[PDB]
Amino acid sequence: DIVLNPLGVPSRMNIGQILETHLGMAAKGIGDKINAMLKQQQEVAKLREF
Amino acid sequence: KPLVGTGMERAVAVDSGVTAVAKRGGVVQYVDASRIVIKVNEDEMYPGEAGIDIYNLTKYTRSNQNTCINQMPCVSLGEPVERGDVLADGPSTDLGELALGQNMRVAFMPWNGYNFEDSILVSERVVQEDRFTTIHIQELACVSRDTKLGPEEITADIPNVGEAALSKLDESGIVYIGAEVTGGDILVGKVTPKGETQLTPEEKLLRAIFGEKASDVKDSSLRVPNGVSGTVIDVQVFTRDGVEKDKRA
Amino acid sequence: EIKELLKLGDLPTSGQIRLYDGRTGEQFERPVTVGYMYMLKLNHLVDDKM
Amino acid sequence: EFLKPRLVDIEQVSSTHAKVTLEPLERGFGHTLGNALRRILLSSMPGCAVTEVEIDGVLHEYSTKEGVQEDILEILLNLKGLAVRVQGKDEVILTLNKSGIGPVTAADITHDGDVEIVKPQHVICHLTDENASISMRIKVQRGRGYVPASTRIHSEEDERPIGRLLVDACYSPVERIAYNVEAARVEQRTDLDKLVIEMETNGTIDPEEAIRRAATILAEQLEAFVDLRD
Amino acid sequence: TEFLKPRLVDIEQVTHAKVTLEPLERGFGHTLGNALRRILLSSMPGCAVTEVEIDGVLHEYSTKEGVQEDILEILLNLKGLAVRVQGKDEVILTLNKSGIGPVTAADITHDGDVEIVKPQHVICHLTDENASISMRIKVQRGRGYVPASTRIHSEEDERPIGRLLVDACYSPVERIAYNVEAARVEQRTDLDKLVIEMETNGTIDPEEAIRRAATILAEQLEAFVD
Amino acid sequence: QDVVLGLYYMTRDCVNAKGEGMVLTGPKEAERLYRSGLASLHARVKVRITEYEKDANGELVAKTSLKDTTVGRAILWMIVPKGLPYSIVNQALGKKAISKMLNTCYRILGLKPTVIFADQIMYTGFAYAARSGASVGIDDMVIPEKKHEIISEAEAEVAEIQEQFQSGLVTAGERYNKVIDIWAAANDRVSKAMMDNLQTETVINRDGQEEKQVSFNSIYMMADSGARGSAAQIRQLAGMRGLMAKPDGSI
Repeated sequence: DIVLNPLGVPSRMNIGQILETHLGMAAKGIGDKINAMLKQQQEVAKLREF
Repeated sequence: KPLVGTGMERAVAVDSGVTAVAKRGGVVQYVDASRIVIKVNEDEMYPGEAGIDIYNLTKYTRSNQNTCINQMPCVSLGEPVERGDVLADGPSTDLGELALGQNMRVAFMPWNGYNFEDSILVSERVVQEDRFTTIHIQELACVSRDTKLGPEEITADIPNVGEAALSKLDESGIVYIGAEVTGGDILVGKVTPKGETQLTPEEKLLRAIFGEKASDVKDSSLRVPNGVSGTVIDVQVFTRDGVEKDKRA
Repeated sequence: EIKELLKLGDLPTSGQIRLYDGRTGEQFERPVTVGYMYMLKLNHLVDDKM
Repeated sequence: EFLKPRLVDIEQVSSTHAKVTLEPLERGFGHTLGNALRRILLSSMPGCAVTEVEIDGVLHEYSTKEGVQEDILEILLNLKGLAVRVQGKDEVILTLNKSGIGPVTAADITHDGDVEIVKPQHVICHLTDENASISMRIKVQRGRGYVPASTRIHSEEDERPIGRLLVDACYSPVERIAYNVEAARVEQRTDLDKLVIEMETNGTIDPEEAIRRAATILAEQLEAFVDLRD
Repeated sequence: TEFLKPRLVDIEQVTHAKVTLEPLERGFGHTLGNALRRILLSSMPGCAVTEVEIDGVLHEYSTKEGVQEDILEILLNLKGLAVRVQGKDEVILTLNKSGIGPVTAADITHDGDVEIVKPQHVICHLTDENASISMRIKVQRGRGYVPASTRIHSEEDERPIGRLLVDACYSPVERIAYNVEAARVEQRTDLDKLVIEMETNGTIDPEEAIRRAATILAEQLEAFVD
Repeated sequence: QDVVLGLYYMTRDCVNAKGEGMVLTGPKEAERLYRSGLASLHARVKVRITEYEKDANGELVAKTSLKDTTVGRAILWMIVPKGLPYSIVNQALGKKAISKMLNTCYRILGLKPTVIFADQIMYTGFAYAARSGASVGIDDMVIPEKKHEIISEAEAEVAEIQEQFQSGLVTAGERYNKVIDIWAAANDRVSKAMMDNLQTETVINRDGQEEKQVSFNSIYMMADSGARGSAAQIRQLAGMRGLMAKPDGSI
């Protein structure tokens, strides 16, 4: 949904964005691992295990 | 919400007064988009003649930059509220957290030069879903001074204007409430007295040829500034004490 | 502590996927980064500047 | 001396999923038909979606009905994601009346034969007062692409009421479309591919009807090359 | 539901034509530019030489005596030979030449199954006193493009050491590159305007090439459309 | 800035890519050969290219030969106007080279072609840098493995000059300056221990053994092409981050 430019990180040394862009991806790999686990209505036993 | 926060957000959407923080724990008793009624609990109830509490919200109202600041309920009927809990969001808060903007799937790569400098590309699934669409609330004021040539009026009759423009405003002169106006429409019909014509010689034949009745009153109404369009959500009228209130007033 | 969160989500640990082009259909070699940055929208709107 | 593909099984995994496969593809035509279909399905499928709502006692979007627990600015942002498939006509005018305490799901719209709601478990608003009452008259249309309310105003033609709340309409029954050519196998041919278009609609349009209306949007457009005008 | 078809389909000339086309629907500027471009480059029936029999030499890093260029260059002078054949599907020419001077391509035999379209396309420059050049060039029809590297690797037509193999380009095209750029229909600015730019190796005129490639494409869509 | 990284990616060469050693027949076959998907954009190849050379009173002449190049440089040769020589697009083509490749087109061919040759660059850098995916991640910046020992030795070697001020073996002014120039030793054995790990980073194989090359590290390519920032800033994303100055102007 956006296409940023990678020639902004070498000169300006904000390596925050390139780390917030990964940890912001692990935290949305869960949201698709739960949204499926909850869409077949597995149980309130599998959710509490994940 | 910030998908990657820093934990120091609940202390910024509570310390500022934007949130409608609950003042005594209890049980919600009536939710509504403009009112919350918190049935107080037992022990946190005053000694004599206590009853219940009630919080009002503040629907669409204009801040200092012309953005809107409106609150919303975030609780249903039956929630046990508590001291310091939250009942209403504000402008950019969610469930108490402080969400300043939206978070969207980003990728780092050069794409055909449409992000040459620091600039940004944007998919069209971010315009359809309407996640970056904000609301702005302007305001316009039409004062009718007391000239030394006779006073102005707020009459809804205006010299040489066709009904394509006098469609929205009712007979009292002010516009309606909810009429979607655009650039150039009229919002308040106002005419000012003008004499001292002294019209040119060439045009003074142009009048006698057709009979154009000269103007006793000049048109100085309030028309919407160019390049803008939005429903007229509210109208207020102030009057000097000593002049009658027309029907719309 | 990040990479151990991606591996729980089945995502690739390095944080870089292979994107396919949108118009042609071929695949960008040397995979690209894809994450979830949190984008504000400052109020230097355009139709108040022109 | 060429081969031409034929439709094959349609593994309807779920209501909004699908997997249609195109069995006998000649070599080299894998990515040529795929990406020339993914760019058609995602762009130009005719769908139907709400066009303008109208509530009983409210004048503009930023109001707030008494009894409901949402501003009207969120009752429109919940209708816009309503999926409905009219069969006979081109446009409809739905209705919705309800009274009592309890969430107003989409399943309470008045029933008609042609109009056929797809997600009846939807939520629209809430009611939270015994003497509350909501009564709107939704509209529905057919089209394609996306037409925001601001640009559907140039064809207003004197929209006389001040009770009409205009919604933006994004008619499209497709959400994401993958596809992955893989090693098909006819009885004796060294290299034959298989296309597997893992579609995903919003429960509106049939899968096999999409592809038969995304091919003829191509096969009708290539005429201008088959006969070069000069 | 009811789409837009192009008018004002202008075409140019230079065997090198720069077609144009407009106004296509928005986003249709590319799914047409790339469906075609992947056909003229990938699969299109055509004829092209594939192997050569140098009458004396058995290895490419060897050298023919009397010939100016070396066989790593002559094959470069044969990989671009423009041949069309109406009747046959496996024709093997013969070039046994003598003399001295630039040996053009018109000195080949003239069999009723072939018809060159560039006779003066030179193949070799002969020195003096030699006049000894003879070769059996093999041309067999096919589709697309197939290098000689990925054939001997799977060597199946077992040839003794010295049956030279060449890179075969079967397609009648030599370059094609579309280019989209915005246009308008006097009230809409979300339109397109395709611009194709095509070349060919003589054996097919350019605009004729696009015609019989929007046909191969609209055949694969036969079992779908109504 | 962006185009200059497009061209640097288009005109490098790997060591063993798809279709190495084959022999093409001009710029036109060398392009479609890569579009179709057989050969790689930088794979060593042998093409035949005719260059022109204005040597009489303003007239061009042809010269057909067998240049030894990549597939990338050939595709870029179809853009250069007539009068220029092929030793202009045959280098690695960083940013100091493009800056002159326009200059030698001004001095020779005047300003009718150079204004229309300074655009086929922009339409080619922007294209071949978008279908190359020049991303950047959090493991493109390779920390050197010997950063610890280089930091712990000078961590101990300076703990034993502070002692030499305990027992008065040295005055302070020859304590201060003798502690500065020992860190400058360690500050420079980290850059020299990092850049030697980015430059020759990759090691790929021929058909036989393994032989090393220049790297393909997306945070090195944006430094070596001069597209954005150089080793005075790569030294802070991987190496040690200098020594700072307090408000006086003192270290």
